[PDB]
Amino acid sequence: SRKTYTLTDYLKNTYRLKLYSLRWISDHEYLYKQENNILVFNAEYGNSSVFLENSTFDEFGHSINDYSISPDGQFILLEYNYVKQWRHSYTASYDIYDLNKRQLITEERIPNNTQWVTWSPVGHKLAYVWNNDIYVKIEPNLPSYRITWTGKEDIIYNGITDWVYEEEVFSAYSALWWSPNGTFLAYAQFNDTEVPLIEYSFYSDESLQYPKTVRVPYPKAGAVNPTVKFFVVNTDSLSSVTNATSIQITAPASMLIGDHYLCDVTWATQERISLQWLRRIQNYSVMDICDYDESSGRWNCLVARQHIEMSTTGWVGRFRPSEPHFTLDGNSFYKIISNEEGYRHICYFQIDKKDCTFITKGTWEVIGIEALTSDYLYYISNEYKGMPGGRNLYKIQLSDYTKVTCLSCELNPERCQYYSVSFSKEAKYYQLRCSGPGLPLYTLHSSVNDKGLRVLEDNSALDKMLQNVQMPSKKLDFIILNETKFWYQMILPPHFDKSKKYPLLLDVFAGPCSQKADTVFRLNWATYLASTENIIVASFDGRGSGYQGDKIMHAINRRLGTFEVEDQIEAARQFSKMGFVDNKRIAIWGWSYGGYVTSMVLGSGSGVFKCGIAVAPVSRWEYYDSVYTERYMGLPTPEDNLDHYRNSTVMSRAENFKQVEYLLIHGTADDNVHFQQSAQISKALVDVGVDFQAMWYTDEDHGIASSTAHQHIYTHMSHFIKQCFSLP
Amino acid sequence: SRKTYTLTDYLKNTYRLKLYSLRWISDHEYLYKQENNILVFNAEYGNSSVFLENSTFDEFGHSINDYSISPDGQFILLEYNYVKQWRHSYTASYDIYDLNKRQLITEERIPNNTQWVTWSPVGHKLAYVWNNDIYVKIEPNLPSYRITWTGKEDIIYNGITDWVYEEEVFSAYSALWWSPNGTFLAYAQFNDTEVPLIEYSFYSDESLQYPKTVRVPYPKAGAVNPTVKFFVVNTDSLSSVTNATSIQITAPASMLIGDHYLCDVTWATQERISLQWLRRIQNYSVMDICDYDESSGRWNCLVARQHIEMSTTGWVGRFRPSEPHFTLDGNSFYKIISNEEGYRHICYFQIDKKDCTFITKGTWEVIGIEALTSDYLYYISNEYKGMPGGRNLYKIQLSDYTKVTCLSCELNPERCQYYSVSFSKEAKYYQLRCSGPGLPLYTLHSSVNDKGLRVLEDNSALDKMLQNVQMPSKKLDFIILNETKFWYQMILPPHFDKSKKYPLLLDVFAGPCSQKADTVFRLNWATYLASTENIIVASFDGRGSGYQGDKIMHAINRRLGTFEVEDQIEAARQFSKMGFVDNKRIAIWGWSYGGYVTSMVLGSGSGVFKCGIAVAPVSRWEYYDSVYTERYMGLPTPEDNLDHYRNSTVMSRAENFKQVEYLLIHGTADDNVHFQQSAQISKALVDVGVDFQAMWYTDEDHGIASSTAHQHIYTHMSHFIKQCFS
Ligand SMILES: *[C@@H]1O[C@H](CO)[C@@H](O[C@H]2O[C@H](CO)[C@@H](O[C@@H]3O[C@H](CO)[C@@H](O)[C@H](O)[C@@H]3O)[C@H](O)[C@H]2NC(C)=O)[C@H](O)[C@H]1NC(C)=O
Ligand SMILES: *[C@@H]1O[C@H](CO)[C@@H](O[C@H]2O[C@H](CO)[C@@H](O[C@H]3O[C@H](CO)[C@@H](O)[C@H](O)[C@@H]3O)[C@H](O)[C@H]2NC(C)=O)[C@H](O)[C@H]1NC(C)=O
Ligand SMILES: *[C@H]1O[C@H](CO)[C@@H](O[C@@H]2O[C@H](CO)[C@@H](O[C@@H]3O[C@H](CO)[C@@H](O)[C@H](O)[C@@H]3O)[C@H](O)[C@H]2NC(C)=O)[C@H](O)[C@H]1NC(C)=O
Ligand SMILES: *[C@@H]1O[C@H](CO[C@@H]2O[C@@H](C)[C@@H](O)[C@@H](O)[C@@H]2O)[C@@H](O[C@@H]2O[C@H](CO)[C@@H](O)[C@H](O)[C@H]2NC(C)=O)[C@H](O)[C@H]1NC(C)=O
Ligand SMILES: *[C@@H]1O[C@H](CO[C@@H]2O[C@@H](C)[C@@H](O)[C@@H](O)[C@@H]2O)[C@@H](O[C@@H]2O[C@H](CO)[C@@H](O)[C@H](O)[C@H]2NC(C)=O)[C@H](O)[C@H]1NC(C)=O
Ligand SMILES: *[C@H]1O[C@H](CO[C@@H]2O[C@@H](C)[C@@H](O)[C@@H](O)[C@@H]2O)[C@@H](O[C@@H]2O[C@H](CO)[C@@H](O)[C@H](O)[C@H]2NC(C)=O)[C@H](O)[C@H]1NC(C)=O
Ligand SMILES: *[C@@H]1O[C@H](CO)[C@@H](O[C@@H]2O[C@H](CO)[C@@H](O)[C@H](O)[C@H]2NC(C)=O)[C@H](O)[C@H]1NC(C)=O
Ligand SMILES: *[C@@H]1O[C@H](CO)[C@@H](O[C@@H]2O[C@H](CO)[C@@H](O)[C@H](O)[C@H]2NC(C)=O)[C@H](O)[C@H]1NC(C)=O
Ligand SMILES: *[C@H]1O[C@H](CO)[C@@H](O[C@@H]2O[C@H](CO)[C@@H](O)[C@H](O)[C@H]2NC(C)=O)[C@H](O)[C@H]1NC(C)=O
Ligand SMILES: *[C@H]1O[C@H](CO)[C@@H](O[C@@H]2O[C@H](CO)[C@@H](O)[C@H](O)[C@H]2NC(C)=O)[C@H](O)[C@H]1NC(C)=O
Ligand SMILES: *[C@H]1O[C@H](CO)[C@@H](O[C@H]2O[C@H](CO)[C@@H](O)[C@H](O)[C@H]2NC(C)=O)[C@H](O)[C@H]1NC(C)=O
Ligand SMILES: *[C@@H]1O[C@H](CO)[C@@H](O)[C@H](O)[C@H]1NC(C)=O
Ligand SMILES: *[C@@H]1O[C@H](CO)[C@@H](O)[C@H](O)[C@H]1NC(C)=O
Ligand SMILES: *[C@@H]1O[C@H](CO)[C@@H](O)[C@H](O)[C@H]1NC(C)=O
Repeated sequence: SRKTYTLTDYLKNTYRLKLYSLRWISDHEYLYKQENNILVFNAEYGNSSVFLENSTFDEFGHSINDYSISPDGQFILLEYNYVKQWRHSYTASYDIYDLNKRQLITEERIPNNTQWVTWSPVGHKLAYVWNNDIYVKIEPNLPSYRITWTGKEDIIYNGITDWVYEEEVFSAYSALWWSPNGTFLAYAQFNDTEVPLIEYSFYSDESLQYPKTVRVPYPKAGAVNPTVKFFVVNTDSLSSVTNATSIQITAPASMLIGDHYLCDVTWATQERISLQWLRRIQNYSVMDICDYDESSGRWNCLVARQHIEMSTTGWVGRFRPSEPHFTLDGNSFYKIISNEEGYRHICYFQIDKKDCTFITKGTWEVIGIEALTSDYLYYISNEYKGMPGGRNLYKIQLSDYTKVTCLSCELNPERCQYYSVSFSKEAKYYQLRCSGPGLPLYTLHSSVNDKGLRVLEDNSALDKMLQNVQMPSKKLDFIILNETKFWYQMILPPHFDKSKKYPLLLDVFAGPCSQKADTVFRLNWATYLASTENIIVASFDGRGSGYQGDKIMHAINRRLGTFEVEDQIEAARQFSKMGFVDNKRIAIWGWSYGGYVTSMVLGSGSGVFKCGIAVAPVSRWEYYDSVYTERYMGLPTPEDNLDHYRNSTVMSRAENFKQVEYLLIHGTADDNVHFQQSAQISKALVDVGVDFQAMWYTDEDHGIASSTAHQHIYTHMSHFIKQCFSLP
Repeated sequence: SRKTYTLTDYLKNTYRLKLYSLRWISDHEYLYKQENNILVFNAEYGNSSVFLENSTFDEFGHSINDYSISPDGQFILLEYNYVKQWRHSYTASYDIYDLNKRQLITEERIPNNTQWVTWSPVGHKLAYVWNNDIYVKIEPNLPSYRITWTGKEDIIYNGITDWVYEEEVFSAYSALWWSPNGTFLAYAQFNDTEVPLIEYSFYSDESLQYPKTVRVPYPKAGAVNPTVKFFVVNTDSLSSVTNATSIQITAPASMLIGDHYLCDVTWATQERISLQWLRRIQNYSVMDICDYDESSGRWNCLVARQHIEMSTTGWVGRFRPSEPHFTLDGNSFYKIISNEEGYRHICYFQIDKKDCTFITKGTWEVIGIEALTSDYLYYISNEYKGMPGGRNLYKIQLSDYTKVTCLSCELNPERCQYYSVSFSKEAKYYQLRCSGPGLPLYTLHSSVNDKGLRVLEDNSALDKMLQNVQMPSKKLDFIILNETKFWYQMILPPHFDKSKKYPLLLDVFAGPCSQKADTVFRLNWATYLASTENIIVASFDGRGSGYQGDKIMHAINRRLGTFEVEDQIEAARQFSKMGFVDNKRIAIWGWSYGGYVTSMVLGSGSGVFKCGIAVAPVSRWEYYDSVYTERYMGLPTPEDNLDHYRNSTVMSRAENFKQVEYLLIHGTADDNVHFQQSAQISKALVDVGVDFQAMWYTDEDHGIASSTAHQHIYTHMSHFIKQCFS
C-alpha cells in the first residue's frame, strides 16, 4: 500500500509546504495576512489583533492584489488591476485608504497604469512613476508634484529601470531611493535612445485578430548600452518653489572615461548617500560617498571617501558589487568582498580610509549581512560542517571579532541546515526560516539572548500526509577531482538499492556562481521522477559554481561553454562509477543556462547521454543581454573575446546531435532568453538534417509559469523522459 | 523483387518527370529553352535552329535565372539577382542584350530592385515597376517615361498588386495589361493606406544579432480592404517634357456604393477593353466594356453594354468570375458561367444583349476556354466518361453547336485522361500535355485537320527506371453518399491484396472547389508511404469539391468547416469497413486548408482516426485574408455571419483532441496562413490539458519549401506516421 508521489500530485500541488509570511511594521510588531483578515502580532507575547477586518473592503468593485500600509500606519495603499511585465516590474491601479477616518481617498488619485509606487520610509509621503516620469505626493489627498518631464516610452526611464537594469543590475524595477527620514528623493535616469529593440509577436487571446508586436529596448552582447544619470531632489521644497531642482551627482572620472553602470545606491545617513558604479568591463568598480552641502545645496563626494574594488581573475562580486552596511553614524561600513584567498568575507571600512579590515575566517563564505546593531553584526554563511550548500545565521561581536556565535546551527541539526532570516525594524527580534533538509520550520526569536520565543509553523500537517507516501530520499555529498572537492546531490527512489542499476537524469544549470547541490527540501518534478518512476535525479556543482571561493567560481571566466560543460559530463561518468547507474539510460535536462549546458553537452560527442531536454536555452552569447554576458565573456570584438563567443555556440555542434534524442522547448513571448535563440537551434539542426522533438509555448515567457502551461510542459517532458528510458 | 520508392528517392528527386516547356513566338514557331541554350522550332516540320547558346554570357558576371525575349526577337531581357517575395512576386536586377548587335545595352538600364518587367505584346516596348511606380521605355536603350509618381512602399502600388490581390485575385504580382498591339498600357492602382499590417519576426542567418520584424498590409476577414483604381495610358503619346496622362476608368455605380474589387482585365480589341468588378460580398459582379474615344481622349463604358453576373446559391466563379473571350471584331464573346442547373458551361454574348446563349450543357463542366477562332472554340472539360477528375481537349463548331469533337479523348485512353493545352498565337498549332494516369506525354498537333504531327516528350527514360522499382498503383472510384456520388482515390501499395489489412492515411485538402481525386500521375510522399511502408493513402472529394456543379461546390456556402469535414469523416468511415483496411490504424493529414480540415476532423470526436498531422493550418477564419475567407464566409459581423465564424474554429474543439495523437507544424515566417493560427491552436490545447506533438520551422513560409526544411518536415512526419501505425 502507500502510494508514491505522482506527477499529478506535483502538478496539482496536493502536498503543500506551509509558509509563515510576516511583515515587520515596528521593532516589536509584525503583520500576518490570513487571505481574508490581516492581523498584527506582538513579537514579545505572540498575542494578536485584527488590524484590518476581512470585509473592510468588500464592495470595492475590485479584487485587492496587495496592501501597503504607510510607515506611520495612517494610510494603506490598495493595489489592484495588477498586470505583470518582466521579472519584477508590473503595472497596476492604486487607491489610498485613510485609516484615521476609515475613509477611502477619492481625490487626486494615483493614475491608472502606474508603474511603481513607494511610501517614504517615514510618515506617509508618496513617490510614484507614471509614463516613465516621477511624481511625488506630500499628502495622500493633495495634488502630486511632477519631478521629471523627460519621461518617454522605450526611450527615457525616470525612477524605474529599463529592461536590462531590472533583470541584471538591480534585480528590481524601482530606481528611486527615499532618504532615511524622507527629506530627499534620489533616483536614476536611464536613456535607451540608442539601444536596439528586441521584437517578438504576442498573440494574446483568441479574440485578437492581429498579433501584437512587443518591442523592448534590450542590449545584446556588444550592442549599445543604455546610459545613466543620478539625481537627488529635496521633497521638502516642493511646496515652495513650483519646480524643485533635481541635483545631479555625476562621475567618477575613472567611470566617465567609458561605458559604465550604476550598480548600487544606499543612504548612510540623512545627508550622506553612497553610489557604486561599475565599468562595462566589469572587473573595476567604484563607490562614491556624497554628503549634502547645506551651503551649496549640491552634493559633494570627497575623493578621499571613494573606494575602488576590482578583480584580477574575474568580475566584481558574485553577480555585482557587494552592498554596503553603514554603522548608525554613517562613518564606517561593512561590505562582503573576496579576500586574498579568493574567499568572500565581511570587511570593515572607514569612509575615509582605503584599507579595510576583514572580520571573518577562511575556507567558506559569508552569503550576506542580515543586520547591524551597536553590538553585533548578524550574517549568514555556509561555514557549518564545511558544507557550501548549507546556510546558517551567525553573529560576530563588533568589539572582538574572535567572538562569533551561530544562532541557528544547533536549533535542530538533523532537520535544519539551510536558514534565511527576517529581523524586526531594530533587530530586537527576528524570524528564522529553515528550509531543509527536513520540512520547513519557522520560528521567532528575541535578540537579547536569542531565546526561541515560539514555533510559528512546523508543517506538522504536511508531515502527517507524507508518511502515507513512498517519498524519495536526498543524498548530498562531494567527489574529489584534481584534488578539489565538488558537491553533488541525488534524489533517490524509495527503497534505494545500490545493487540495482538505475536510470539517471542529470538536472543541470551550472551558470556562473550557481548552486544546484544544497540542503534545501523540495517537492518538485524530480520528486515525482524518483518516487514514481524510480529515476535518480542528480545535480553537480562543477567549476564556475558559487559560494566556494573565486578559484572555483572564476574558473570559467571568459570561457563560458567549457569546464562547466565538461564537468557535467564528468559528473555523469563519476556517478556511473558508483555502480548503481545504468550506462544505457543517462539523460540530462536544464532550463535557461541549464538549457545551454544541456545542449552543449548533448552535442559534445561524449556518448554518455542518451537523450536530453533544453528549456528556454541560450544558444549563442551574442544573443544574450550585455550585462550578464559581458560580465563573464567580455566584449564580442576581435580585439577582445569574439573568437570564444563564436566557438561556444550550440549551433556549431548541430551535427553531433545525430547521436542523441533531443527535446527543444521555448516560450514565444520570452523577453529574457529570446525565442530567437531556439529558433536558430532548430534551424541549425534542420540544415544538417538531424531529427529532434520540439514544443513552443504561445505567449509564455522565460518562466513558462502559467498554470496550464506549467502542467503541459512537465507532462510533455515526462513522456519524453519515460519513453527515452523505456518506461513505464 | 526490386527496390521500392523510398523517402530518399522522393526527397532527392531520384525519379524526375521530364517536361517540354515551349513558348510560342508566332502562329508557326516556338522557343525551346534548355540547359545551355535556346532553340527556335518550326511547328510544321519539327526542324529547329539555335537562337543563342547562353555561352554568350559565360562572362556576364552574374548567374542568370531567367531570360525574356522581346516578341520582336531583337532583344533578350536577362533576369538575375532574384529575390523571392510572396507566391508570385519577387525583385531582381535586369540587363538587356541587343541581339541585332549582339551586345549588352549599357545606357539607361533597368533599375536594380525592379518589382516587375514586361515586354509589350508585339514590338520591343518595356513597362516596368520600380519603387511602386510604373515606367515605360519605348526603346531598350532609351530613357524611361515615368508614368506614375504616387508609388509608396506598403501604401500605394502602381502596376503591381498588394499581398491580397496577388494571392487571391490575380494570382500574379503584375497589375498592368498592354493593349493587343502595344499602344495602350492599362494598369491598376492599389491603396493600402488603411489596411492593417500582419507582423512577424524573421530570424535570418545565425549572424544576425537582432531578429527583424516583417510587416505587410494584409486584410483579415472584415478588416479594411485596400481600394483600387484603374487607368489607361497611351504609350505612343508620352512626350518627355510633359508628364504622361492616365485616363481613369471608374464605376460601375452599382460597385462604388460599397467595398469592391477589380477582379478581371481583358482587352477585346486595339481600342476596346473589358473590366470585371466584384462586390466585397462576392455574389454580384459587373463587366464594363469601354472603347477609346479619340476626340475626347477618354474611355467610355456604355451602360446597357455592361453585363451582370450573379449567384444566388454562392459566390461568382470558381474563385472569381471567368475571363471573357472576345470574337475578332470584339462585338461578341464567350465566357464560362454557371447555368441554371449549377454546372459551368460556355455562354455566348453579344456586347449589347442582356441574355447569352449556352453553347454547351450537361452534368459535367467546362474547365476553361483555351482558344477561339472564327471557326472554333477550343475548350477543356471533364465530360469524357463522366469522370470529373479527368480532363480532355474539345472543340465546338461555332456554326453548329451540335458538332463538338474531342481532340484528346482517344489519343491514348489507357495512358491519358488528363490534358492541358498550349495553342500557337492564332491557334494554327497546339501542344497537348497529358499528365496521367500514365507518365506525362507531350504532343504537337495542327488544327486544320487535327493531325498528330509528332511526339515531343514521352518520358521513356523514366519509364525504364520505374519498371525496376515496386511502384504503387492508383484506384479512382466513388462512393454514394445518399443519392449523390462522390469520388475518391487510393494510392495502393505494390502487390495489393484485398485479403490483407492495410493502414490507411486520409490525404485531405477539401477547400472550396478543390479536387483531390483525379487521374494525374504523381511522384510524391504518398508514393513512398504506399511503395515502402505499404500504407494506403486515400483522398476524397465531398460537399465543397469543384468541377461537379454548384450543388456540390456551394453546399458549404457561409458554412465552412461543416459538410466538407463531416464528409471527409463519412468517407473514412466507409473506407474502414472495406475489409482490406485496418480500422484500428487510420490517420489523416493535410496542408493549409487541409490542415484546417484535418484539425477539425481530429477534434470532432469521430473516433475514426488514431492520429493526424496538420501543416500550416487555418484555425479561425477571422485570421485569414478577406478576399478568400469572405468569399465563402461573408463578413464577420453579427448582422451577417459572425456566429458561424465563431463556431467553426479549431480551438473550440480542443477538449476533443484528448482522444487522438496530434502533430502541429508551421513555418514561423508564414505570410499566408500566419504562424499566429497554430500558436492559437497550441495555446487552446494547453489550456485544456491536451498533450500533442509540435514542430516549428523558423524562417520558412507557407511552402516550408527550403531544401533542408522540405526534407526535415517529411522525415519528421514519416516517423510520426509509422510510429502511429505500429
Ligand atoms: C522644471 O525644470 C526642468 C529643469 O530645467 C525643466 O527641464 C526641461 O526644460 C526645457 C523645457 O522642456 C527642455 O527643453 C530645452 O529647450 C531648449 C530650447 O529649444 C533646448 O535648447 C534645450 O536643449 C532643451 O531641449 C529641457 O530639455 C529640459 N531640461 C531638463 C534638464 O530636463 C522642466 O521642463 C521644468 N518643468 C516645468 C513645468 O517648467
Ligand atoms: C490613399 O487613400 C487614402 C484614404 O485611405 C487617401 O487619403 C485620404 O484619407 C484620409 C483619411 O483616411 C484623409 O485625412 C487624412 O488627413 C487628416 C489631416 O491631416 C487626418 O486627420 C486623417 O487621419 C488622415 O490622415 C485625407 O483627407 C484623404 N486624402 C486627401 C488628399 O484628401 C489618399 O489620398 C489615397 N492616396 C492615393 C494616391 O489615392
Ligand atoms: C539621451 O540620449 C539621446 C542620444 O542618444 C539624446 O538625444 C540627442 O540630443 C541632442 C541634444 O543636444 C540632439 O542634438 C540636436 O540635434 C539637432 C538636429 O537634429 C540640432 O539642431 C541641435 O542643435 C542639437 O545638436 C541629438 O540629435 C540627439 N541625438 C539623438 C540620437 O537623438 C537625448 O537628448 C538624451 N535624453 C535625455 C533626457 O538625456
Ligand atoms: C498584546 O497584549 C498586550 C497585553 O499585555 C499583557 O501584559 C503582559 C505582562 C503579558 O502578561 C501579556 O500576556 C498580557 O496580555 C497589549 O499591551 C497593551 O498595549 C497598550 C498599547 O497598545 C498599552 O498601553 C497597555 O498598557 C498594554 N497592556 C498591558 C497589560 O501592559 C498589546 O497591545 C497586545 N497587542 C495586540 C496586537 O493584541
Ligand atoms: C525549318 O525548315 C524550313 C525549311 O525546311 C525545308 O523546306 C520545307 C518547305 C520542307 O520542304 C522541308 O522538308 C525542308 O526541310 C525553313 O524555311 C526557311 O525559313 C527561312 C527563314 O527562317 C527562309 O529564309 C527560307 O526561305 C525558308 N525556306 C523554306 C523551305 O520555306 C525554316 O526557317 C526552318 N526553321 C528553323 C527554326 O530552322
Ligand atoms: C544596382 O546596384 C548595382 C551594384 O551596386 C552595389 O549594390 C547596390 C545595392 C548599392 O549598395 C551600390 O552602392 C553598390 O555599389 C550597380 O552596379 C554597379 O556595380 C559596380 C560594382 O560591380 C559599382 O562599382 C557601381 O558603383 C554600381 N553602380 C553603378 C551604376 O556603377 C547598378 O548600377 C545599380 N543599378 C543601376 C542601373 O544603377
Ligand atoms: C510630374 O509630376 C511630378 C509629381 O507631381 C513632379 O515632381 C515633383 O515636383 C515637385 C515640385 O518641384 C517636387 O516637390 C517633388 O519632389 C517632385 N517629385 C515628386 C515625386 O513629387 C514633376 O516635376 C512633374 N513633371 C512635370 C514637368 O510636370
Ligand atoms: C448576396 O448576398 C447578400 C448578403 O449575404 C444577400 O442579402 C441578404 O440576404 C439575406 C437572406 O438570406 C437577408 O437576410 C439579408 O438581409 C440580405 N441583405 C444583406 C446584404 O445582408 C443577397 O440576397 C445575395 N444575393 C443573391 C443574388 O443571392
Ligand atoms: C530629516 O531631513 C534632514 C536631513 O538633513 C533634517 O535636517 C534638516 O535638513 C534641511 C535640509 O533641507 C536643513 O536646511 C535643516 O537645517 C536641517 N535641520 C536641522 C536640524 O538643521 C531634518 O531635520 C529631518 N526632517 C525630518 C522631517 O525629520
Ligand atoms: C494598333 O492600334 C492603334 C489603336 O487602335 C492604332 O492607331 C490608330 O490608327 C488609326 C489609323 O488607321 C488612326 O486613325 C487612329 O487615330 C489611331 N488610334 C490611336 C489612338 O493611336 C495603331 O495604328 C495600330 N498599330 C498598327 C501598326 O496597326
Ligand atoms: C579586467 O579584465 C580586462 C579584460 O578586458 C583587463 O583589460 C585590459 O588589461 C589586460 C591586462 O592588463 C589586457 O590583457 C586586456 O587585453 C585589456 N583589455 C582590452 C579590451 O584590451 C583588465 O586589465 C582587468 N583588470 C584587472 C585589474 O585585472
Ligand atoms: C481608472 O479607470 C477607470 C475605468 O476606466 C475609471 O473609472 C477611473 O476613474 C480611472 N481612475 C483614474 C485615476 O483615472
Ligand atoms: C582536471 O581538471 C578539472 C579540475 O581542475 C576536472 O574537473 C577535470 O575533470 C580534470 N581534467 C580536465 C582536463 O578537465
Ligand atoms: C444526405 O447526405 C448528406 C451529405 O451526403 C448528409 O449530410 C445528410 O444527412 C443526408 N440526408 C439528409 C436528409 O440530408
